[PDB]
Amino acid sequence: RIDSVSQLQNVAETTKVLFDVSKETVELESEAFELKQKVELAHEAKAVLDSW
Amino acid sequence: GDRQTGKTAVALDTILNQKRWNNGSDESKKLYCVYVAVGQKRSTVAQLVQTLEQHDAMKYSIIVAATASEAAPLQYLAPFTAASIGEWFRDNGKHALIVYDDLSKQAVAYRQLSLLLRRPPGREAYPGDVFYLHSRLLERAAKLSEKEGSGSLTALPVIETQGGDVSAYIPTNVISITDGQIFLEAELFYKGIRPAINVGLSVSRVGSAAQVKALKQVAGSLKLFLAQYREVAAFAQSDLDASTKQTLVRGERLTQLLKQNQYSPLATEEQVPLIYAGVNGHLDGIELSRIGEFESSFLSYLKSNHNELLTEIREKGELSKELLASLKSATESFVAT
Amino acid sequence: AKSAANKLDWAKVISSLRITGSTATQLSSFKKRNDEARRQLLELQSQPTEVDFSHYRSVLKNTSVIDKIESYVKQYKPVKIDASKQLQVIESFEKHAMTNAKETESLVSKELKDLQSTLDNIQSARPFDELTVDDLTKIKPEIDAKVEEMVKKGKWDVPGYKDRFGNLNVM
Amino acid sequence: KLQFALPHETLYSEVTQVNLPAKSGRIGVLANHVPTVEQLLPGVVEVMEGSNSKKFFISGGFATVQPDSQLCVTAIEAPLESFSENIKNLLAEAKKNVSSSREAAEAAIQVEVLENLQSV
Amino acid sequence: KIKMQLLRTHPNNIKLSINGIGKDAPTFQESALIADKLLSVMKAGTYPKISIFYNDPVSSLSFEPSEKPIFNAKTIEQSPSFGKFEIDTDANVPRDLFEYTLANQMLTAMAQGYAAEISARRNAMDNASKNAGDMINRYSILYNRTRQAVITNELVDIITGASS
Repeated sequence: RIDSVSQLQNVAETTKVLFDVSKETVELESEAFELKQKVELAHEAKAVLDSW
Repeated sequence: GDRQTGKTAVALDTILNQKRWNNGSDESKKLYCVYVAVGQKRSTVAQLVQTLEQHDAMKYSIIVAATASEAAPLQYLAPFTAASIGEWFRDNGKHALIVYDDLSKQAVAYRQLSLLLRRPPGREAYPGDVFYLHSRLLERAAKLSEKEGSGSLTALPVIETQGGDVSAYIPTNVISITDGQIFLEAELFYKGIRPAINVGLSVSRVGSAAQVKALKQVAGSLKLFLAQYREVAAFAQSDLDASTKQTLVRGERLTQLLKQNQYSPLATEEQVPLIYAGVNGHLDGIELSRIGEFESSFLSYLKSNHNELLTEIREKGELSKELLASLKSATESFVAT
Repeated sequence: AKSAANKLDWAKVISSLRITGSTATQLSSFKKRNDEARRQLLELQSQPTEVDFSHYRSVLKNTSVIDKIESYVKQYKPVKIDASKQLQVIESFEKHAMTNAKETESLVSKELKDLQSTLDNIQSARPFDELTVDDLTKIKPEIDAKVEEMVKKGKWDVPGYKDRFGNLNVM
Repeated sequence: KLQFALPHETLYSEVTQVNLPAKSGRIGVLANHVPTVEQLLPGVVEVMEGSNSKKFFISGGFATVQPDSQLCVTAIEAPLESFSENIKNLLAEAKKNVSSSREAAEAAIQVEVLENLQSV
Repeated sequence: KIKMQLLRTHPNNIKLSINGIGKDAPTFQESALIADKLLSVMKAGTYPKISIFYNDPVSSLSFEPSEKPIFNAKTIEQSPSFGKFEIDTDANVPRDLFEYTLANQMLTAMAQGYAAEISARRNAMDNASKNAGDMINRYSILYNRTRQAVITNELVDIITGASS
């Protein structure tokens, strides 16, 4: 039983760290969508330009 | 290997990986590739041209074109003419790769010419000094002494096999002249293994002074494992020992791993990890369908976790104890998920 | 960089080995990895910022439409506004999470020291032979309750007595 | 010692007490028992090796305590309990089939076997 | 198959024969029924001895044909130690034991034989494949010689033509 408990002690704090980190990364990844629109616009521009 | 089994495709893949090296400022890594289209229809070369434009490989490419309709004297002199261009790069100390495709039809053109000059036929109704011709061409691919400049010309002639008959006069001659052969195995091609090669019938006698040191370490094992997979193949074609079955799994995962849909080249720093995993048989657990998925995922994992490791592997060029240490940990973690 | 995130992630995967209630928790982690790799391949894929109207307008004889799209890119320089907006929702999650975390942590810390104490109590007190049956009744009136009901029932065999205190009987 | 064996599986090739049903009724064998041959009647068998008890249903056979105290039990196939009501119903069908005369005798053995099984 | 070989040597001696067994691996149902027919049809208890022949699979690379004698009820009767295998008059053990060991011995014999047979089949068919390989190679050399000869006559033809 002591063995089981000791796992839980260390877990309880450390899990809270990953919880925060994971959602934080996702938030940054949102901003990457604005990046995507810059990327997109350029790709399209080169294509139209190529046709000319 | 066998006729148009994407013979040109195997060659073209090298050129595409060479686009990466070419970008590199080291001018020995600037291999100015030359494809020598000998008796190839303008449509076929059109496909090649567009593929080259698509992978932006046009900007070091040279395509000496002797097309299917074009005269047999032009076809005859076409690799020779091409070779002189190659000498210019080589002599300038640069490196370059010339791919003669296909000397078998080059042979036919010389035959046509010789017969038209009433110059006698010889064995397999090919001229006897066809040997002399081929040897002349192939002696222009050479790694020049440093007094004569570091540079070189590298060549990879493509020979089209009439049902895998390497006994044929033009194949026998070339095999002796060249050092190495790659013998693409058509059964494997038909059995949908692309690239299709039997490495029982591929050899290189330019060895590990042409192999990356890192890649050498993790591929002595690879050669041996696949050899066993082949030999112990027939022990599966029967209810037989667990030991054979262990070999077979390890072999099957490896066999699956060396597949690769054509026109996707790979960086050596990503060749090495995939081979490391397979060598360590950590893909044995990974079911065949998930093998494909694993590769790219492992690579992306390596980039997220430590693209420093990839870069480090690249720059050291040798897998240090520290790199194998970090790698063993990393492979396990990815494999676990 | 990403490696800080990932070091906790795989650590949590091997901790999840020790405790598994996960259903879609790993799928959420998988998702966070997915988008992290997606932005990275996005950001590595990233096109040139603007039209190379240095070379390719001076290539073109059909000018002033390279200048049109040059000006259109610079017009559309707002390519899309902020996608940082989470600062309420990230906190909502963090509060609930923190609550759960602290509650659990405090409970298990209590239990750990309690277990140390429990181990010590069995170790420093334990009768080996002598022990009055009255001391057991004193430790459990459950004893007398069971005895009185069993006598009332007319079961003078106790279930399980036989199966670990084998019969000694004349028969 | 027991040497319960079948041309199918080797069951219990010391097995302290074995209780057997023989044409001599029921016979029990314990440690050193006198060396006999007994034709085993189709049976519900208990095999005990120490205190643990395992419950064979046995197709009849031969039993032979050998003088080296090896109880060679030879039977075609044999615990029975995992196999176990539709077999009793189809056995009633076989009993009605005993109207049809060797076939009657076969069906009768089937009825005997159901009764023997049904007891456990 | 064994029917055919013996049937040639003595056909009168074949009195009862059994077919439709070989397909399956040995099974009690078969042994029991064959035994039952052997008792009823041939009244084999009155035959001075029984002998059964089978193939003892000496090694999984060999088979030595072997035989053993099925002890009849008279043998059981007249065996001296049988009182140290005490049994009553009632439920006469020879009359059950004969029949019981008729099947048990036969089934075991059958198992040994079939095990040798399938083992031999693997071995033989492997050796057949090897023998076939040798023949492949022998006809290959002939093919190559013949192919070469065609070339020679063709070359002569070209030269003969060119000379004119």
